[PDB]
This record gives sequence, C-alpha cells and structure tokens, in this order.
Amino acid sequence: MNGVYDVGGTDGLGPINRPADEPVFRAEWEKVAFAMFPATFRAGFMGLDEFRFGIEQMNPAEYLESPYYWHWIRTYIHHGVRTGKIDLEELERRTQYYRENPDAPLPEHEQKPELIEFVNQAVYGGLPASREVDRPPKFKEGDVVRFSTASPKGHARRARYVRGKTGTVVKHHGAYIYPDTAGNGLGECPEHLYTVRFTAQELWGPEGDPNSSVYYDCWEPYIELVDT
Amino acid sequence: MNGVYDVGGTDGLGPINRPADEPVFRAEWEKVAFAMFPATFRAGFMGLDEFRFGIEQMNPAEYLESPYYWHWIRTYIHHGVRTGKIDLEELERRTQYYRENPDAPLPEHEQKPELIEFVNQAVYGGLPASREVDRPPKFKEGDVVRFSTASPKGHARRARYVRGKTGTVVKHHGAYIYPDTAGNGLGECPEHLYTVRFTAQELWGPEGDPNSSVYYDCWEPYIELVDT
Amino acid sequence: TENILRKSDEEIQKEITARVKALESMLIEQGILTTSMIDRMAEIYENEVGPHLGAKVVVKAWTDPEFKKRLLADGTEACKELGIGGLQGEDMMWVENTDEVHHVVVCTLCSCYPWPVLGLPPNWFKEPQYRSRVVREPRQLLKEEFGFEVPPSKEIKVWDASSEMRFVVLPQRPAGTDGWSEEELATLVTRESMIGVEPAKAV
Amino acid sequence: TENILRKSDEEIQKEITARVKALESMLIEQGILTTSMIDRMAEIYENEVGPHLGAKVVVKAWTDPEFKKRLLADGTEACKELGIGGLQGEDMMWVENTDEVHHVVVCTLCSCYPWPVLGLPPNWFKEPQYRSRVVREPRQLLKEEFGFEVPPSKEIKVWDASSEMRFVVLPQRPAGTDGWSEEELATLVTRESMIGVEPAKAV
Repeated sequence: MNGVYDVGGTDGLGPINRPADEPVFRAEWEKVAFAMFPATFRAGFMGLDEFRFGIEQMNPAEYLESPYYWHWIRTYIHHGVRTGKIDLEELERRTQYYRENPDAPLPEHEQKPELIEFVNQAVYGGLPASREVDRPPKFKEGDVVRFSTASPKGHARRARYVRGKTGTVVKHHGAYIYPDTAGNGLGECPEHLYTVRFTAQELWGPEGDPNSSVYYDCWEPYIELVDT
Repeated sequence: MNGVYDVGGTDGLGPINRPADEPVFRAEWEKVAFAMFPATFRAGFMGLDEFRFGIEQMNPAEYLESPYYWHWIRTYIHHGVRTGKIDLEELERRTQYYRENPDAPLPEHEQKPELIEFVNQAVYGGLPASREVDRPPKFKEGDVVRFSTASPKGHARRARYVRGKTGTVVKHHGAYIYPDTAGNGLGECPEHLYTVRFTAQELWGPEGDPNSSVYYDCWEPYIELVDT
Repeated sequence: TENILRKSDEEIQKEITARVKALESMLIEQGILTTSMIDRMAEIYENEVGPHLGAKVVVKAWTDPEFKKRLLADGTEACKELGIGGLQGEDMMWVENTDEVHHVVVCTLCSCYPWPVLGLPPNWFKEPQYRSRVVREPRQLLKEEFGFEVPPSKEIKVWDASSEMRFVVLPQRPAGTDGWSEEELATLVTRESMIGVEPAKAV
Repeated sequence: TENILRKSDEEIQKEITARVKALESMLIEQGILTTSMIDRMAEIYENEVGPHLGAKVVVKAWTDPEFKKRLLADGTEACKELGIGGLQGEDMMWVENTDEVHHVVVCTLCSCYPWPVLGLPPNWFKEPQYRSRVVREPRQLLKEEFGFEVPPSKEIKVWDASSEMRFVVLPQRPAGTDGWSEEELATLVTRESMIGVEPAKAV
C-alpha cells in the first residue's frame, strides 16, 4: 500500500536523533514485545511479510512518533484479531486492570522446553525465504528494466520513489517468498529476485548527485525489459 | 519539498471524519487565527506561496492530526521568526502567561479604519495572481507533455503522484505567479499555467479505473513536449 | 483514529488557546491586528459569504443557456455579472456534470477552495483522508463516504487545484423541476453538489 | 521535534506498559509465551549476538584475501566458516568500500538489518529521519549527521534492503595498521563502519 511508512525520499521528517549510546532494550516492555515475535510466529498469528503489513496499517501519526517496539505490539493485536486468537474486549479489560494494578502478577503458567528449542533453532538456524521454482530467471546482469507503476492496496515492496523508474539489473539472487502474495495471506508463490541499480538523477531529477546510485531489490513481476 | 502534506495517492490515512453539521469557527481562537492572515500579509510576513511553504515545514505528525487553523498559527510564527518580526523568547513567555491567566486582557490598542478597508478590499476585490509576461505560451490544447521528475527541497506545486507522468494539455490559462520562486522568497517570476489531464491508469498503473482521469495545474517549467 | 501518543481534545484546545492569545497580543502591540479587524473577517465568512452564492450562479445557468455558456467560457467574468467574486475566487473555472461525465474537486497539496461561491471549506475537504483518496479511488470514495453511486461506464474527472485556478462543479438539474422558479431550484443546490461529492438534491 | 498534540514520554511509557502486560497475560494463557522464552530472546540479543561478530568477519577479510573473495562471492556461506549466521542474515551480500566507491545501507520501507553480524539495529537506523533522507541526499547526510565527508568525485552507492537480502559494508582497512593482529584490527571495526555511515576508526 501507499502508506506513510514508505518514507524513502520524504522531506521534512526532521534531524536524526542519535544518542551517543543506548541500551538494546530501553524498558522491560520492549523485551516482552521483542520475544512475542517468535511466540506469535510459532502460534501462526502471521508470517514475516504479514507481520510487516500489520505495521503498515498503523495510524500514520502514531507510526511516525511511537517507540519502535510499539509497532510490533500493534501488528500482534492486528493479526490476533484477524485470526480470532485475540478477543479485543478482553484485551481492553486487561489493559485497564494493569493500568490500575501495574504490579499484579502475570497468569500462572508452565515453562515449555519446546519454546526454548524453537528460539535457539530460529536464532542460529534462521528462517530462510529462498525457494526453488520451475521457471528460469527472465532477466540477467546488465538488462535495462523499468519498475512497475502498479499501486496495490495490499502488502508489496514497491517504494513510491522507484515506481516507473529505469535501472540496470546488478545481480540475480535466485527465487524467494513473494511479498505481494505472502503478506496478504495468499502463500509464498516464490519469484526470482534481482538487485537493480537506479541513478540518483533517474530517481530525483536533473539536479540529483551525478555520482550516486541506489540499489533496490526487485521481484521478477516488479520489472520489465527495456534493453537486454 | 517531498513532505507528508503531499498526500495525493497516500493510503492508510483512515475514514473521512464528516459530522452531519459543523460551525464555520469551532472556537474563538479559530477566528483569531483566520483574521491573522490578512494582518500578517499586509504587514509583509509572507505572501500566499510563502504562507503554504510555512505549513509544509510543520512536524508531519502534528500536521496530520492538529486542528486546521493550528497550521496557520505555525506558519505565522515561522515567517515572524524568519523576518525578525517575532521574538520566540517573548512569545514563549507570553504563552506561559496566558496559560496561567487565560482571562487576562489583550494589550490596549487603537482601532484602525485602514485595516477594515484592507479586509473589505481583499475580500470583495481579491488578490489576483494573474500576470502579463513577454513570452507566448510554449504549449497548447492537445499537446502530449511529461511532468518534471525534479524534486526541489523548497516550495513548489509538484505532487509526487504526477511526477514523470504523461498527460494532455486541456487549457492554457495565461501566466501567473510561479510558486517555485514566490514561495522561496525569490519573487513572482510569472510563468504560463496549463491544466493537464492524466489517466487513472497513467497515475496508478494497469489496475487503475479505465474511466477516470485527474486534471492537474502545471506551470510551464513543470512540463515538456512529447507530441505537439 | 486512535493514536496512543495524542493528548485529549480538551488539553489540545487549552494549549492552542494560550499560544494563539500570546501571538495575538504581540501582533496587537505591533499595530497590525485589532479586535475590529478580527470581528470583520469572522462576520464576512460566518454571515455574508457562503454556498447560497454558488447556488444563485447554478440556478441562473440552469434557467439561462446563454449565461451557462458565459459561465463555462469564463467563470470569474460570469460570476461578476451577479456581483459574485473576490478573495480565493479571482480565477474560477466551472465544469458541467452530464450523463457522460462526473466532476469532483480536491486540493491534494492543501485546502484551496472557491471562497466567493462556497465560503470557507468544511473540515473534511481540508483533511488528509478525503485529499489522499479522491484522486486514487474517486468512484469508491463517492459510494462509500457520500452514498453516491457513479456507474462504472461514466467518466469521473477529478480536478486537483494545484494553482490559483479554482474549479467549481455545475451539477445537473434534477428531473421533476420543469418551470421551477430560481428560488425553488436553489433549494436543490448544496455545497456538496458544487464540490462534486453529491448530485444536486432529488425532488 | 515539537508536536503540541503529543503526551509526555512518562505518560506514553505508562500506557504502553499496561497494554503490553495485558497482551502478555493473554499469550501466556494461550500457552504460546513464557517468562523463560522472553528471557532467552533478550539474553541472546543483549549478550551473545552483536557487532563484535561482524568485526571478526571484516578483520578476516582484511588479513586473508582468499576469505575476502569468498565473502564478496557468497556472504552467507563465508560467515558460516566462522560459525556466524542465522535469523535475519540467512542471505547476506557484503559490499567492498574502495578509493572509488562508498557503500551505505538502509531499509526505507522498515527496519531490515543483518542481525547475525550486527545484532539488533540502533534506534536511529529504524527511524524515519535516516530512512527518508539517505536514499535522496546521502553525501549531505554523511557529512551533516556523521561528520563523514565523501568527496563529490567518489561514487556513493545506497543499498535499500527491500527484500530478505541483507547488505553489509566491508569498510577499507585504515592506514597505519600493517602487520596488526586480528584482535588489534577488530578495535577499529564499528557497527557504523559496516552500515557505511562512518569509515573504520583511524589509528
């Protein structure tokens, strides 16, 4: 979708806030928000592409100024409601309870070794998105291609700044989970993936840096040939 | 500039808020904010194009959710500071005073008949931006033109959704104040003005409404010929 | 809607009120703003200038084919025949709804709107929700927000007022109004009908 | 910075804390989240996985031309030689700074970053200010924000991680380090140097 999260090329967002140091987690709630990702992923709330599409649907003013891990909480609730695994009315009641009683205990629960094994296997093994497909790649290194002007309402990786722009294929990486299906609940439907080079003058117009380029990753359906 | 105010084509901003009725002014402060425009315009804080460029420089989250006439207050202060007509430290002190003493009087002042005449003349006479220039128009009705991919940091009327798009000239209106100079304090430098028709498929891609078009006003430097 | 970062409406109004009163106090001391100047601007746009003026223009076009030709040819000059014009309508272009075309007007980049015929815009017109969506999905927006179904075979033309040119829709004259007076016809003409988000009122 | 609509940091933290504790309580009752699972994830990214791992890879490339060739050929396979890889670095592509080219990495659409070599990103990387500007004015951003002047004749290549491919910069080996140990060279390699917003530390 054409949401405010698609910030590449946006002006006026202000100076970078970069403290001279910072902890990994600023508060206990951030650690919880972070660990909730493997938990909700294992429980089938969402895959990675769907996870991103939840954050893309936030209130844009909230998105621009809220703590990063708050975006994660919003996407958990989004997918909890979408799958019927979270009852909003119960969540609202519990929120008020912990507002009023912040030191009240969490529910009694058993520890589960299988959740630790899940964490260790994901962290050290990874969740590779590379897939084999039957079709060979359409494009190759040095092909001049144009990026789609399509503007899907659903999840995609189509930054407004690259739409309809011409570039050169730099690398074919093989096929990967396709966000335009996976992020909308339509499955992996993997597509060949390319890095494409766009000049700064192509992106930003005749006044752009003549000695800069942007490298952007394009799934096969995003690009069509100008010159082989 | 490429600010968040340039919302045409943005997704995810939410449902339209349209109460079944509403007053012209929701509060006394709105009337003040509104009348401050002729006052600061007559006093040389800003012209209309500069006025818009002040609002474009707001904090984008503030812009998206603040009451409309608050955008007007921000641009007055912006141009007050820019011209040295407003001292920020005095404004901050007075703000705290009226926070603490909201019913404290405004300063004693004389009424000025010339300000009423100014208001009546602006409202009924207007502030026409049409100008005569020495050059004839470059383009005419039916010319196929491409909109610039330039991305100036300063004021312009270059909506991201029309940049690099192809359309047809519909009407030549004559020459007008040019925002790219006027809004950046560089004078009227008037340019011929055209309405250009863009198809919804040109703007939004192959899935766009086949029976919709957008009409957008283009100053001459914004467009170059494809087909006469 | 929900932003967990946002203050209450009451706290926002309290802060804005103090900030505006402070700025007002400084412009008063500079001699450039007065209580009479504030009251005059408010009175004009509360009581004098409003969509009743646009309605007079529409009904004259509906009942006078020669005036309608002059209105579509040069909207500013035509409205001046009725003593209608001025601030933020120096340059008006009127566009005619037909059985083949529907017109809707927006200002994607800000809040531009033809004050002399419509008065000040309603808040929804100035807000990002309408502005963002009407250039991209006008057919769906008209149906979903305004209950106005434009059949897919009919062209929708969206006019984005990026300049000082002001676009105003001349809505189609509703059926069942043959021989009506200009006063009776004016009851069918709404601000919404001259923006293009609704047709003129059915009888 | 200033948004008149925004609550205090304290009020925002209070609200988020209650909302997260509520959601945590529900996921615990579902049997899908536990206190031990939370602690394990935190410990890994606080103490185990961080930019010291990326520094081992850089210093091996700086001292071993054959390893540097394998690293530039297939970053995932090369890092696995050092037991380095996993979550959010399944697919790594390393790019070599030279006297002719400077590389800088961003994720304009979100916060994508190579966890196995850098750990979790710093907040500035994930925030809209860096993301918006680095694809548009990288030369000015490096100078103004990081005090890093890239002469205009030198190409800047900005890598926008729109996919699961993760880009990591191999910074140039600073002058004055001939014959240094891998341990001594690692003191010059920073997270910033592998993002491309700074060179490796000068001696």
